Amino acid sequence: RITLKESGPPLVKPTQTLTLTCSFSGFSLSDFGVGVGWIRQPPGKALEWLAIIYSDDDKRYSPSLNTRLTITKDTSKNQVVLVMTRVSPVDTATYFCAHRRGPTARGPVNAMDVWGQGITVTISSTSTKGPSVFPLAPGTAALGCLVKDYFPEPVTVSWNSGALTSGVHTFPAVLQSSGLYSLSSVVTVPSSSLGTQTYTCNVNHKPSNTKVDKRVEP
Amino acid sequence: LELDKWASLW
Amino acid sequence: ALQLTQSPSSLSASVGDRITITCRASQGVTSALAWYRQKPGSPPQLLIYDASSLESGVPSRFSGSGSGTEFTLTISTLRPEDFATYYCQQLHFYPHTFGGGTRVDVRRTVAAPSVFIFPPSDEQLKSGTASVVCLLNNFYPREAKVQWKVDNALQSGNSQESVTEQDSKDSTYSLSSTLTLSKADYEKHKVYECEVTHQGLSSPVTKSFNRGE
Repeated sequence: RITLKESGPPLVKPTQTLTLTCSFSGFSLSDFGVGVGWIRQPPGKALEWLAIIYSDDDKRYSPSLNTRLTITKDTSKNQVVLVMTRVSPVDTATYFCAHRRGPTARGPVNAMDVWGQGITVTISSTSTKGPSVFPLAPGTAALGCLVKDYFPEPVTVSWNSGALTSGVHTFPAVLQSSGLYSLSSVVTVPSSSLGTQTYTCNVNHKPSNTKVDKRVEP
Repeated sequence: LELDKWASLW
Repeated sequence: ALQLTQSPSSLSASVGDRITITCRASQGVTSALAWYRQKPGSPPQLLIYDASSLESGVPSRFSGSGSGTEFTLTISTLRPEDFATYYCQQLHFYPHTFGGGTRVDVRRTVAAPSVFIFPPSDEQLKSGTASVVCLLNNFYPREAKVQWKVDNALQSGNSQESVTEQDSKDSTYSLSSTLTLSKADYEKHKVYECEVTHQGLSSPVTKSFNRGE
């Protein structure tokens, strides 16, 4: 029935301007009291209210981001637009637009009932770049690979070309201060096998067309 | 704090 | 601003449990409070609107109550689909505030982490940087503390970490922390230690290594 979808650039540069669009269907902004809001969520953080715009063009922004946000609507297109200025790495998050019911049957406006998938936007001054893969050298022993300085996500890691899966922990990459990513992948094994079994992480960063096979040992 | 668009209806 | 405090921020439970969680508001928001369930990777999903009204299409197990400053969300019987993060939102005042969230995970016996420390590779040392990493493997509960020490000096502002999601078979978590130093600094010091604090450990455990040896 009601569906919303966010669109825009997944990669924006610090200081540059971020423009997002919310395309919807199953409802129109001419319906009395209808609203469409924007909510963002930094990776691993809580939801943060951004702004709301209604049928009559009534608008409200989050006080903290007020001089940086501008919200508009185009009824001819069933689209709502959010423009955020001078973005920084801290604006890296997932942006969602949502629908808010209008008065019919009163209480149902007290909520945002339908949300869009959300769109992931990353703020970095960095350019595409393959990763460098370093060893994490080792009864239970642990070993791994540090996949460093790559951009942008994602990267894929497997062990022994897929043959090794149990005990594997590929962690979530972290966006470093340099604007580049860094992630580690570890696998826990029996010490006894450290001398007879080989352990190679297979790293693939398609964005840069970079593949690396890293043999790891004591 | 300013009130939401529908506060007045309750 | 209107503060919405969610309690408890984190919570462990099992399938079939009955849990209730709260959301406190600094000022009265009448009945204008909504509740959502958000599964990892998916957008928020409305459960309760107007504080007590069950949103059409939502399981009868969910319920809500409260008015003014106190509000609760109750799950009569917890299902697998319910291990997620929950949020409340008041839409009585502008701006529309969201709570910090309540994280609900699968409960298992307390498991202390297996700690390993990894020195920087010689190949990386040339790039001009030294990354030493600390692995906290398969622990429970989720909270853990990693403190880095170089020649007994507490390190601050030069590390980053990430946690994996709760394992689907053993319900544990795993954490990774990276201490980043300049090659110069790295060579200027001797002991590199990673001290881990975790409820499954009677006393903080320290894994370390000496740069040359």
